[PDB]
Parts: sequence; C-alpha cells; structure tokens
Amino acid sequence: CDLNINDDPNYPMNDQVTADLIFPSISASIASAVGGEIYNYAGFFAQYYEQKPESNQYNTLCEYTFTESSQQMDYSYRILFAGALEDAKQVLEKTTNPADRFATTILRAYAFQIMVDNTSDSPYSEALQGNANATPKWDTGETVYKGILGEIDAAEAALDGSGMDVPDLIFNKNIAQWKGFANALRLRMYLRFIDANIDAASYTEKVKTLVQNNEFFTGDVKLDCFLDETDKRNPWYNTNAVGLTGNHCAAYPLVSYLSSTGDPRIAYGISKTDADGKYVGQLPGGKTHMQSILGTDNWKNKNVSAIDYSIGATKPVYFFTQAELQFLIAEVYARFHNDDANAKSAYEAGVTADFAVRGFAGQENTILEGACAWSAASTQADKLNLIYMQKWVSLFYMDHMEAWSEIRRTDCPKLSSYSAAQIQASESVYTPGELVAPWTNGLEAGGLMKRMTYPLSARQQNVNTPAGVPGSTPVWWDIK
Amino acid sequence: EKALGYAATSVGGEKIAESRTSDVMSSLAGKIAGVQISSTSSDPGASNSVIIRGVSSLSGTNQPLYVVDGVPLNNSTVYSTDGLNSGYDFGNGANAINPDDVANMTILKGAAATALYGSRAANGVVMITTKSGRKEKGVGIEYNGGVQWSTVLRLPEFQNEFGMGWNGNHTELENGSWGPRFDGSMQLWGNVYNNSQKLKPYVAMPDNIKDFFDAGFRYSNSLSFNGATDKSDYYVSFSQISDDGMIPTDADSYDKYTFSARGSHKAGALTFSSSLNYAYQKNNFATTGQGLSMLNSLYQTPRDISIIGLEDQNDPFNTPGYYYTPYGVMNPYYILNNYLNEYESERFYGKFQLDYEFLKYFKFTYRMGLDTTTGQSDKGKPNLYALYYEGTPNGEGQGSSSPFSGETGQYSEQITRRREINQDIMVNFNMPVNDFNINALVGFNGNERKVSYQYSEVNDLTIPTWFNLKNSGKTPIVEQHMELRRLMGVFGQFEGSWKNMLYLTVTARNDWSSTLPKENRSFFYPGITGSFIFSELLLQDVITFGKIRASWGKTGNDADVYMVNPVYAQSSNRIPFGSLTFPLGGVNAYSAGNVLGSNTLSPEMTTESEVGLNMAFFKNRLSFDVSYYNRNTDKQIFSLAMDPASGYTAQNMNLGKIRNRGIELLISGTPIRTKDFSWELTWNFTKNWSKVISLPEELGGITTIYGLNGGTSMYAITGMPVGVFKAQVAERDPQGRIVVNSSTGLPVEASEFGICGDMNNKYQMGVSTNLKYKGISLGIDFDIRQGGVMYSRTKDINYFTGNAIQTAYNDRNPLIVPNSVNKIVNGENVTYVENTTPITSSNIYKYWGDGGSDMGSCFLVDKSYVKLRSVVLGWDLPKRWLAKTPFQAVKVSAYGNNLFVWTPSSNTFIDPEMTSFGNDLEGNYGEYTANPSSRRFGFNLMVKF
Amino acid sequence: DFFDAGFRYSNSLSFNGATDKSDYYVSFSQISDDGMIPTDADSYDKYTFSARGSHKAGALTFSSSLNYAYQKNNFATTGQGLSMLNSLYQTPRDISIIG
Amino acid sequence: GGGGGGGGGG
Amino acid sequence: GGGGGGGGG
Ligand SMILES: *[C@H](CCOC(=O)CCCCCCCCC)OC(=O)CCCCCCCCC
Ligand SMILES: [Ca+2]
Ligand SMILES: [Ca+2]
Ligand SMILES: [Ca+2]
Ligand SMILES: [Mg+2]
Ligand SMILES: [Mg+2]
Repeated sequence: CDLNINDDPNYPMNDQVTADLIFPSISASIASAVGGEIYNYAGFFAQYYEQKPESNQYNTLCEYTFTESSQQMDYSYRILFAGALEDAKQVLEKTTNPADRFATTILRAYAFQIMVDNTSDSPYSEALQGNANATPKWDTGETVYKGILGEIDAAEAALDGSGMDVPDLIFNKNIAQWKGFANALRLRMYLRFIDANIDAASYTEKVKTLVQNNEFFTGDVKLDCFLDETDKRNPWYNTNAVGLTGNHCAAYPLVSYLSSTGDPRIAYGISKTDADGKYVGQLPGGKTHMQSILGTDNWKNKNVSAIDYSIGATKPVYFFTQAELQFLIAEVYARFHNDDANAKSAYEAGVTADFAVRGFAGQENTILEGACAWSAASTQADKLNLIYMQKWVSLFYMDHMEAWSEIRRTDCPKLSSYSAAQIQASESVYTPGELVAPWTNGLEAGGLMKRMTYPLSARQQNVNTPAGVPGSTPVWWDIK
Repeated sequence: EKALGYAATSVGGEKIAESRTSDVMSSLAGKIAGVQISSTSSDPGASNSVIIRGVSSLSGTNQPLYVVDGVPLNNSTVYSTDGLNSGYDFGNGANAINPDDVANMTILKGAAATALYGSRAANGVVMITTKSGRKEKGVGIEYNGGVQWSTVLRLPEFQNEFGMGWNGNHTELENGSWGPRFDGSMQLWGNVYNNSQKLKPYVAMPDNIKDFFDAGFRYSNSLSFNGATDKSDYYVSFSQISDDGMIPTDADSYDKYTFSARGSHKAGALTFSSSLNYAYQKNNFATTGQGLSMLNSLYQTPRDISIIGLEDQNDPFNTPGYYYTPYGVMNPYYILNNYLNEYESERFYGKFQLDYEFLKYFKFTYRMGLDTTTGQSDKGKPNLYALYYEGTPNGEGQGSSSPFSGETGQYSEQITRRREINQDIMVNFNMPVNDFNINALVGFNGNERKVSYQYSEVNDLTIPTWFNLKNSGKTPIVEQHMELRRLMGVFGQFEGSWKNMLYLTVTARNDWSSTLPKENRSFFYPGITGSFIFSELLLQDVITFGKIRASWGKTGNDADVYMVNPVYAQSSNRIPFGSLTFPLGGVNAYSAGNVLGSNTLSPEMTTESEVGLNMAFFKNRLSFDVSYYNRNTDKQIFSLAMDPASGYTAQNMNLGKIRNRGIELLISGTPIRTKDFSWELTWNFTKNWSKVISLPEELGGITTIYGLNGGTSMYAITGMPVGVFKAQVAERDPQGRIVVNSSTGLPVEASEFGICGDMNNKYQMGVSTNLKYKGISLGIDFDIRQGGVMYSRTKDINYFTGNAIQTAYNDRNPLIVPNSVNKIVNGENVTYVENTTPITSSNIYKYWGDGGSDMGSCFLVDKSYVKLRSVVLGWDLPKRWLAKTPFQAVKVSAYGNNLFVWTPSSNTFIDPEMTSFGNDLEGNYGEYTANPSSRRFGFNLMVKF
Repeated sequence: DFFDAGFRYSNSLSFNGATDKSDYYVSFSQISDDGMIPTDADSYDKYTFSARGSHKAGALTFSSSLNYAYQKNNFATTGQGLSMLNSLYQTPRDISIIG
Repeated sequence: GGGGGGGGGG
Repeated sequence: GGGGGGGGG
C-alpha cells in the first residue's frame, strides 16, 4: 500500500503550469461576468430592455425588488476575484516579462473598475491573500481607482521594448493596442474623478493631455472568440437564449428615442412586434401594470417588440467600444478645450463607428444630418446631451455595464419628471429617450438604480463587508 | 456476544424478507431506534438513506459501514449531480444484496469501540450475516415467487373552482388555472391547427392528474440451494426483480439480478471458506427537474384540461408543435416516450477466509474482500428545435420564448469503474481461568478504494432522434476522472469476563491514511466498554434479564481524496445557467483552483459517551432497552466556505464539533400468549439533539450545504443544529404588522432572509403489533416522525400555477392582506400607516406565486408524518396438507407497504419521504418535484423443497 | 547488451476437500512479469480467484463454479515510427547503445 | 448557495 | 492494404 498517492491525478503537476497557461483565463473570466450577468442587469438599469410579458425571470430587477439576499451578482463576484484576479496574481508571480505584466495589470485593473462601479467599495489592498486573510477589508472606491491607475502607470513605465510571450485573445500581442486600452481606461476613470469633483483640477488637465496624444486603441477592445456551440457561446446569449427562454423585450426609453431620431439601428437586436409590425418598448417595471390596464390577451409577448437573440451566439464581449472612446473625446473637447470642431469630429466619428459595427455602414447621415445633427445643438448643453444620448444608444447590445455607469456619471439620459403611469396615460408629456422610474419600484426612496448589493457570499463569510444599503445609495463617484 | 456495552439491534432475515421489498433496508424504516431509514423516492431502483444517530459529516458521508461476511461492502450511490434540471437516482450499493440470503442483521449504533472495522464505523455499522448450510429435509431448495402493484399515494390537493387562464382572465393556452370560475359554458382551448381548434365545456376535471398514472407492476423470482455435512456447507442462490412503475410507459424500470455461491469446508484445525456474488441492474428513470421533464410538465396543467386526452399522437393537437400550452413545458407522454436516461451496472464482490486454530486457545484468520463495479449511463433528448420549431405555434410562433430553444438534442454516455480491496490478518486468543475469561484479538487492516470513469457528450444532433456520438456536427465534450486512496491499520481488542456477569472490553487502533498530509498520516483512537448483568447473581423469575451498559471511546477519521495540495484546473467559468469553458479559441488554458489546499490538516476524532439499560420480564413477555448517548465529531476535514475576494471560494480545514445527543428507547411485550394465539406489541422511541458546536471563526460561522441562488438555502451555522434553513420572509413593522407595497398590495421583502427551521425531526418513533394464530401471521407497523422542515418544489409549482387549493383563498376576489401597513419612508423617517391598497384580481396570481404573506418561506414544508409503513398477512400451510407432495413447507403471503400517510393540516402536497439531492445530508434540503410517492401491495409464494 | 533479463515470480495456492455428498475447491494465482526490454514497459500482472463446489442430496445435485480474473499489461509498442525496436535496429554498428 | 432556477410562463 | 514509409540516411 503506497500511501504517497495523494497527488490529484486529475490535474497537472504544479510546476508544469506556467504563466502562458494561466493568462488566457483572465480575459475570459472577466468577460464571463462583464458580458454576462453584469451586462444583463445593467441593461435593465440603463433601461435598454424590459421583462417579456409571458415569462417571469427578471421581474425583480425591473421592479427594483431584489435585495442583498437575492445574490444578483454572486456568480460574477466569484468569477472576477476567485477566477480572474487570482489567475492574474499567479501570472505576475510566474513571468517577469514586462509586456506580459502590462497586459495582466491592465486586465486586473479593469476588474476592480467593474466591481467598484457596482458596489462602490471593493476588497483590494488585502484581497488575494488566501488563509493569510480570509476576511479582507473593503477599500473605498476612490482608493481603488487611485491605486489601479497607479498600477497601470507603473506597469507601463516598466516596459523595456521586449515582446509578449503569452496567448492574447484580445489583441494578439500588440503592445500598442494595450497601451491604447490603458489610456482609454485612464480617460474613463479621469472623467469619473472630474464629475465627482475630486482632484478635478489635475484630472481635467490629465484628461486634456490624454486626448491630445490620441494614443488610444483601434477597433473595439473586445474578446472575439465565441462559437455557437456549447459552453463556448457569448455568456449573455448562453444564459438568456439557451439556459432560459426569451425573457427580454425592448424598453420604452430606447424605443421612443430610436423612433424619434429616425435611426435605422432600431433594427439591430430589436424586433418588430409580432402583432402589428412596429417597434414598442415597455415602460420599466410596468409589465404587470400593462396587463392590469390593457388586459391579459392585449399585453402578451406579441404586443411588444422582442430583443433579438440571433445576433448573439457568437457575438463578442466588449470591454471598450470605439464609438464610446470617440464620445469621451468628443466630451473632453466640448467642455475642457474650446474646440467645437474637434468635438463635432469625435462625435461624428463615434456615430460612424457604431453604424459600422451594427452593419449599417454608410447610413450614419440619417441622424448626423437629421435630428441628431450637431448643427441643431445650440447650447453647449444641447451638445453634451447629444454626445451623451448617442453614447447611450452606442452601448446598447455592446457594453451595458458601462452604459449604466455613464448614465450615472453624466446623468444623461435624464430621468423624466413624469411617472410610468403618467407616461402610459398621455404620451405627449414624455421626452423620448428620458429614463422612467420603474412603475413598481422597490426602492423606498424611489428613482433609478444607483448600485448593486454587496455579494451575499462576502456578507456571510467576511465580517469586514460594508453593511447593506438600499439600491438608491450613490456610488462614490455619482454625486447627482 | 451480547456481552456488548453499547446500543445494538438484531433482526433476522425472516423479518428482513417478509416484506418482499427489493431492498434489504427499506423494510426496517421506523423499526429500530436511532436508525433513520428513508427512501429517496418511489422510483424503482432508487437509493435508500440510513443515518445513525444524526449527521456527523458536514459533507457528506453519513451512511453506516455495511459489513457482510465480514468484509466491508461498497455502498456507493449513483444519482444526478444537478438535481434542479435533471434529477435522477439509480441506487446505492447496499440495494444489491438479496434479502432472501440474509440470516441475521446486527446494527452497531455506537462509535466508541470501532477498532474492528475502522474509521467508517463511526457512522455506525450494519453487520449482515448470510445463510449457510443444512442438514434438513429434504433436498434444500427454497423458492420465493412474488407479484406486486404500485399505485400513486398522495398527489397535491387541488382547487377545482377556476380553470385555464391568467390574471383571472380566460386564456386558450395557459399552463395554469388563474382563469374564471367554472361556468359549464363552451370555451376554446389549446392551439389552432389547420384553421381548427378544440372546444369543450368549461368544467373541472378533478381526476385529471390522478388518471394520468397507471398501476406499477413488479414480478420477482428467487431460488436457493442448500446442504451441509459435518465438515462442510454450501449455499447457492439467485434473485430476479423486474419493476415497471406507475408512471406511464417503461421509463420507471428496474431489473435486478443476483447470483451467489457460498461455501465452507473444514479439514482438521483449518477452515477455508469463500463467498462470491454477482449483481446486475438496469435502471431507467423518469427524469425530474424544472425544465422539459414529465412531472414539471404535468403539474403545469389547468384544472379543466384532460391530461389522458393528450397521449394520442395521431391527434395533431397533441404533437409538440400544437400542444395546448407553450410555456416552458411539453406533452408529458412525449417526454416519456422520447427521452432517455438509462443505467446498466455489473458488479462482482466476494471474500476468502482462512481460519486455523492452534495450541488449544489461538486461532489465525486471514480474510480478504474484493468489490468491483462497472456502471454505464446513457442519457439523451431529441433535437426538438429541428423537428418542431419551424412553422408551428409553439414553435416559430413563440420566437425566442419557445420551449424548443435551444433544445437541439444531446447525448452522453459514462462508464464508471469502482474497486475496493480489504485485507485483514488477525490472531485471536481465548482462554478461561478460575471463572474469569480472556479473549484477545490482534489484527492488521489494509484498504484500497478506487473509482474512475470516462464521460463523453455530444450536442446538437444531426439526425434529430438518433442518440449516438456520431450524430453531431459540433465539438464533442469529453471528461475523465479517477481517485485512489489507501489505508493501513493495526488494532487490538481485549475482552475480559467474570462469571458471565461482568464483561469488559478495551479496543485500540492506529491507522495510516493516504488522504491526510504526509507528515500527519497516523491517528490513534482507543475505547472501553462495560456490561454488568445483575440478573444472574442478583429468587424470581420475575426478572428474566437485567443488564446495565456503558461506553467511552474514540473513532478517528481521515479526509476525502486530494485535499492537501493545490491544483490548477482547465479554465472554466460558471455563469447563470451555463458555462464558458476552455479551449478558446484554439488555446487551452489553466486556472487556479478555487479550493485552497492545506497541509496543516490533522485527523478527525469522534468521541462518544453512552450508558444504557436492558431488562426483560416474565420469560421475555416484557422487554425494554434504553440508551443515552453523547457524540462529538471533531476536526472533520471539510471544504469550508470562504470569501471569493481571498482568491478562493473555500479552504479545507478541520471543523469544530458536530454534536449528536439523544435517547434510544425500545419497549416490547407479549400481552397474550396461548397455544394457538399470540399478540405482541412493540414501541420504539428516538429523540436526537443535533448541534454544530463551532465552525472556524476566521471564515464566518456559516457555510452552505445546499441552496438556491437568491432562494431558500440550507446551512450549517455555528451555534445551531445541522441543516438550518434561511428563506425570504416579508417585512414587519415594530408591532407585528405585515408591510405591503403602497401601489400593488403585495408584501415587501425584509432586509435579510429569516431563519425558518432546521432539517431535523424533533422526535421519531414507531409502533408495531404482531398476531399469530396457528398458521396465520399479521404485522402492522406505523412510522411516526415529527418535526423539521424541507423545501418543496411541489408546493412551489402548485402555488405558482394556481392549482393548489390554498390559492382559492378569498374566492380570488380583490383583497387587502390582513394586518397590512405601508412603510412611509422620507429620507431617514420611518412611519407606518394602515394599508388601503387591495391586491387586484389581476395580481392575485402573483400573490400566491411569491408565497403569499409568507413569501419564499411558504415553500419550506413540515417534514412530519405518520405512516402505515407495512402490513404483512402470512399463511403458513399446515404440514399435514403437504405429505403426498414434494413440498416441505408452503407459505402464501399478502403484503402492502407505504400504504397511507398522514401529514399536518398545513402540508397537503407531498409525502415528505422525498428528495432530489441524494440519500445523504444534501438530500435533506428538500424535494425538487421528485416524482409522487407510491402505495405498494402484493403477494408472495414460498415453497420449500 | 541493451536488453536485460526479464523477471517473473509466481504464487499459486489451492484449498481442497470433500465428503461423500460434497466437494469444494478454492484457488488463487498471481503472476508478475517484467520482460527483457529495459524498464517496466513490458509488464504483465495476472490474478485469478476461483471457487468450485458441488452438493448432492437425493436425486438432486447442484454445483457452481465462479472465477475472477485480473490483468494489467504494459507493452513496448512496435512499428515503423518512433517505437523502441525500430529505433534500436537503426543503430550504426559502432554506436554504444547502453551509452 | 449555488444552483439557480427559472420562472414560468404566464 | 495500408501504407509504410521509407527510412532516412
Ligand atoms: C491493498 C491494501 C494494501 O495492503 C496490502 O498490501 C495487503 C498485504 C497483505 C497480504 C496478505 C497475504 C495473506 C497470505 C495468507 O491490497 C492489495 O491491493 C492487494 C495486493 C495483493 C494481495 C494478494 C493477496 C493474496 C491472498 C491469497
Ligand atoms: Ca411505468
Ligand atoms: Ca371560497
Ligand atoms: Ca523489462
Ligand atoms: Mg480560481
Ligand atoms: Mg448621477
């Protein structure tokens, strides 16, 4: 009886697992969450889609009636920290290649950027310690942003010219595109500090310096590696089109806006109603109220426009779309420089970039010369509204977690002053595109969703987790 | 033996076997104190749970060590690892023994003198002893031939007031019964086929689900051949069982076949004996779950719809594309006729023993056991999308909400290979001196257990119906797995005896385990037991027997395989209702494993204290046994939950004490006894106190055992019993009143989930009677288990679907929740106001779906029941009628098991003897639309030659 | 010189006895071979266990024979590719193979 | 705890 | 039948 047989034969020897073997997991782990359930609920909070009348999976997200114990992001919390963040820590232990450490640090930085944009605080300086600290403290969201921006900075400064020697499913070893990913992340987080009025003087100048260098990325920063297979699909499609039936329908703010502006992108991911052949959105949280008011057979799935899942099976997961990067530039020019012509240029560039991804290349003029023409944006506020409202359209069916956060930073689309019931009763009071507070709203304080709940697993296993607070509580960088 | 110093119970095979259950254990349900025996379901071939003095292992090995002659028996269970979507159960290792072969079964309940069988004995021991040789009259052939039916025992009590619809309005297509009150008017229903639709009177069909079932049928054949000499004996047996249960078609199937051959020959001081057994089984299962399964599809039927009218597939309206409802369910007769979940298993086990007596008082014994099994699963489901999606309402007409998306077919096959080897070398010494008696035993143990399997899966079938790994144009999925563990030990057991009055025993064993850290493999555990029979050397003759008992001792234990060193898994990511797995895309990847290994582990140690009293009176016409035990399982190695922010989701460490304390009480007597008539009564009582004592503070005091995400979950919490439930309750004002929503009327969820009871019965007991009049026998046993709670998806689905009688609560008129307030929140000012908002008719469906004022906790259901467990009517024919015949004996027998169940007022839904999560701890969470339990009754013919 | 000396040990036990009405035989065999190709890639383990009994009682005789057989094999694959012997023969006559 | 479940049509 | 390959030298 050889008792020395407790080496798990179902796994390789730990020596044989080098950093090139671990690294590809990190981008995939992250995209599983950010393009998956986080993308999924963020689509509701950003008011892109709503709950289909004839099924019932997401009633509590739409009506804001989930609670901390609903675990609405425990799956993603586990993926990001015990999947990706741990793999990243192992990569940085196993390789000394500054180029690899740079891509690893960027991806690590993005992970904390997603968790902070959900629950404000996050474990950070004490995370990933194992038994040395089973209960890490949750750092403030400002400490986390400030720290990972310095990590990116110090990892970039470490580059020596050598090349990447790890499998890169994002950029395929193109260090220039990775530096562009990080400067676009710097731009995103600098504007968060600015509109949080926290060292807003430096970050205004830093964002000015950043946009001047134009050292950003080309294409979209994405994970383009999915197959219409099994366990190989886009997460949001895999969960919502294979795991469940069709639950999502188009929401009213997105439909009314795409209809007002004459946008042909209204056909991408949205489907005309199977009953009259038009586009109809459902007022957030108003599934049960619409059945109450109209009756059972008059508010069925056929009476509302359904979110199309067919473009989804192999659709990639986006980390930073090009249209959004152009729109941030457009903002930086419009309100930090005195450059209306560069603003118009970056604005148009984003709308053009998105029309091309959604397969309507060559049609952008229908909004760039119609209702969303920069010419008809008189005030510098009517320009900012136009940049923000098109940033919002741009992020539909691409990166919903960002859409939610840019709604929160810039508070555009504005929240309408009318109720869901007032909009349903007389449509003329509604400004197409404005968000509608949910008809059933579990937030004692009312309004729109400001954060996610702390993960229940952290709650139960970590005494140092901040106490649950209602959904209405802003994240440290949302101050209005 | 019965110089023992702790609780034990003996049953002979005749009681084991009279019930004619396929299984050696399920007949003893509720017949023995401290031995909690339950079946996983009524599905043929399913597993049996047996927990002795509560749960000690937090995950998840609580079955006792089955020991057959006397070699450990494999008791591995084969059940689905995803009980939510593909629940099934294919049997456990003890279900293979043929009850007709059992002579004696003795259950050792205490864990203080386990040196003989090792660590597994802390969960208790079930010692079985098989039949041997004659001589008798005349040839030695015993036949048992049986036949038995099963019918459905308890279905949920339904409302028959309202029919198909939603929001209280009429519908032609719902999977539920929130429509109008029954009219008798002619309304439409179902889909439309070829510009035609079905039209029927709007009336209730209260028997519709009940009529869906058939009568299960089962036929058994058992033979045995026997004989002996003054130096040798020989037994050879065969058993056959073929069950096709009450669910229609052949999906409830279990075929059992066994063959055995046992012999012993003595030549001088040497004795060599050998036992060799082969077991076959073919299970087929009607899969359970929340998707396109039979029962889930069956409960989701309007009260007015004729279910048995859906079986004819030449009726277009029953074809999958025109089925009357497209809401996440399918025609139940299609699912049973077109899905596959088969299991076939082959198993060989046996032993060799060499006994050799030498020098008057010594005896050498070598015993070696081998148990090996090859099992092979085959599951498949059709490409529903290819066959039925285009052109039908259910269909392209549903778009992304069709039950056929993305149901593109799937087929998997798995071959498991199990193998255990046990070797014992012993020396016994037995010598009387001056009234004393000495019995020493020194031994060695060597154990080797191995399991491996090979899995392979294909999706998206090319030919829709063919189930073959060639039938896919997409990547196949392969998985391979193997575990191996070894143990060696040395043990000694000293028996001291004075004049058959004072018996003493001292046990000691040291083990070396492969599953503990290399620097800490060795653990030692001793024990001591005593027995004092004050009957002998106490006149009367009133006290037949009087024995007092006491024990203190320890049983060590190791951990599950591969818990010390870290591993790296092939990268995968578990997302809601799916995965994202590597390779992607052309790249393979590895990830850091989520369970932190530990090389600081130390062994597990269970310590028990026990005292007991046994007395008989009036020549055994009155007899009672009482035991009091205090059990502490410490340092059990367990994958304890941890904050994912640490980089791992669990860390393996030694837990705290899991304590089981209680009382085991047995009382029997024979109030009447004449020459031709006897009446016996038996009453047994068990009360166990369960308490996790501590769970390592550093990671919290809580850890999940099983539980839904954002739903009801069963925990192990520090100062609480094993299996605490938490579930969503509604918010209350400081004064008791229920908070509801100002606009909808529906309850408001509280901030945290509420504790909602535990898994444990507060007490268990059983009462038996046995009449004998000449040749006739009668036995009636009642099982009584009271207390605890379990999750029930059968109540869940019947609330949601508007079919449970409870949902007819207010005649479904608009109603204001009684005692309701509104919570007026302005910034930080909290104010409560009498609620004025009714729950509208259109929203009542949602009041009940969420669980009424109880919310999620509504679906934790009381575990308590009283059960007519078994009734056996036996007729032994008078020996005189058999004389000009070849027969030595003839006994006809009628029986019935699981005959009637009584539950408290609040549970009108399930027979609580149900799970979808296996036969051990995790099964206690509840039932996930497990199939209905059945009522069984048959005949048996016994024929001695 | 490249080849070794294969080694094989065997153990066989039988237990036997009968009466005028009964006969009973039980046997065990173990063989372990590691052939002349170097290393343990040319290996064979064999285990057998057997119980044979018969019992007479009147006109009736019942009897049974039950056997279990185990083997583990390891083969030094042969063939025209990267196989041991195909590599062994394509050695020049001046090369020390044990080196 | 782990596993999750769907809702129903209606 | 099935194929074989030349050697090298
Ligand atoms: C697995 C457990 C490890 O323990 C042992 O190595 C057993 C050694 C004791 C052998 C006793 C021989 C008794 C002679 C009368 O054990 C195994 O895997 C089995 C290895 C081979 C054992 C062969 C037994 C022959 C019996 C006739
Ligand atoms: Ca059947
Ligand atoms: Ca009524
Ligand atoms: Ca060799
Ligand atoms: Mg991990
Ligand atoms: Mg804001």
